[PDB]
Amino acid sequence: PIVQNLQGQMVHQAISPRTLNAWVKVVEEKAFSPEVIPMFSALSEGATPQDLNTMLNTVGGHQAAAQMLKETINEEAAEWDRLHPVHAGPIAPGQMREPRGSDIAGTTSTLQEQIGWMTHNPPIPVGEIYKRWIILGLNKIVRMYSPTSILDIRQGPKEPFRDYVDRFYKTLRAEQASQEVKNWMTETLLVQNANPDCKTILKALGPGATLEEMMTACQGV
Amino acid sequence: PIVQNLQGQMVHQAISPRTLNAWVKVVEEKAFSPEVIPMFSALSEGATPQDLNTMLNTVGGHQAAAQMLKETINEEAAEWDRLHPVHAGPIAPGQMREPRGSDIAGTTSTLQEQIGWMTHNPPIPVGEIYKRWIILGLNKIVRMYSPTSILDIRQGPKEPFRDYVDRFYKTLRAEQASQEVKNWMTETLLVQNANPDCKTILKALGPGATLEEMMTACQGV
Repeated sequence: PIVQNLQGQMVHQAISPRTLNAWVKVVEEKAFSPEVIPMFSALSEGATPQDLNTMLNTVGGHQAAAQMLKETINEEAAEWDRLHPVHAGPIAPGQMREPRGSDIAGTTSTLQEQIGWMTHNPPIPVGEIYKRWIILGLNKIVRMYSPTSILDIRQGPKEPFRDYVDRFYKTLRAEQASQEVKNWMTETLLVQNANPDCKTILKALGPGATLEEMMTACQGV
Repeated sequence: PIVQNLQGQMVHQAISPRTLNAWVKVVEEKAFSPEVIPMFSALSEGATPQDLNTMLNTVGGHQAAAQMLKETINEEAAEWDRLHPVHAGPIAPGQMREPRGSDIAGTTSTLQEQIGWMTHNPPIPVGEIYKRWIILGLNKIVRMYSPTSILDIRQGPKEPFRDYVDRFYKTLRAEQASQEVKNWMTETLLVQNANPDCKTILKALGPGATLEEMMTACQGV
């Protein structure tokens, strides 16, 4: 991340060892469950591309996931280069140059360049964009590692309704379908795959019932 | 009660023997069920404190209930004396004096005093206040004699829903909880303690369903 020294200057600060160890635990203990994605977003808060690559080195041990991440990052960098062509001409002395795809990801750039790019009025977030590419890669990995399809999430005969809803929504978050498809799933498949008692109650509740009403009517069933 | 003679004067009339016998039957045959309270209110309609004490003599055989009634009446009389201090000074010749706690209950007062106190423009009801104290005592007795808690009123596997509702509301009337607590009971516990089929139907009906809708949806179940 970026901090301020006693002179009021922006200086890069390395990720603390225990934050890196928390990220390592997340990678090595959660088997790329969907919750890995928010946690990363919390653990890389306000990070620099060098810090993001340091965090990615933990994923580098997982060869398949690391390869998927590298493919996603390369594709995003190519798209960024395509959408941000290198302008030919004079550059203002007070304005910094435009980083390339290999520079925003920190493969070739230096620390001072990223510090200057991130701290500006208005700021151009390179760390945030690299983080978004990382999150895209992580979402792909979570989809790859999902053990069950949403069509296979069925409420158990004695399973409480809240646990079934939690499993259903966790699987839905893992699968990352289209928004309309997700809405159709939450409206139809959740009722369809419930156990007979909750299914009867939800059918009696009618279409268009909110999730709160559904969980209320099935609370102790 | 109070009637009018041929001269247009208010004269006390004794309670008829069959009204007293009806009250005796209520006391001795209904085991201080909640319905004893409305019936008393019907049987003592427009009564004088002497008449109310005559009716209480039937309860005097039931030692515990009579003691509870006497405690309630004494407490109410003490509160009445506290809230109605005896004024020191002149009294208007045309205005009658203020009865005390032992006088409104008819322990020390006479018949003519109560007749004059009750018949006035505007009237000051002493019989009605004594009746309200009696009803407080009777409510305490009904609470004491209640055989079942409201938490123990559960619909039978083959019991019709209307009978379960009647038992539930009778027990609720016996227990005399706070108004908010009673509302919570009628909204939640009635559904909670129903049998599985009616419970499923009521859960499908949703929260905030009126009692009429609940009894309609469970009519033949």
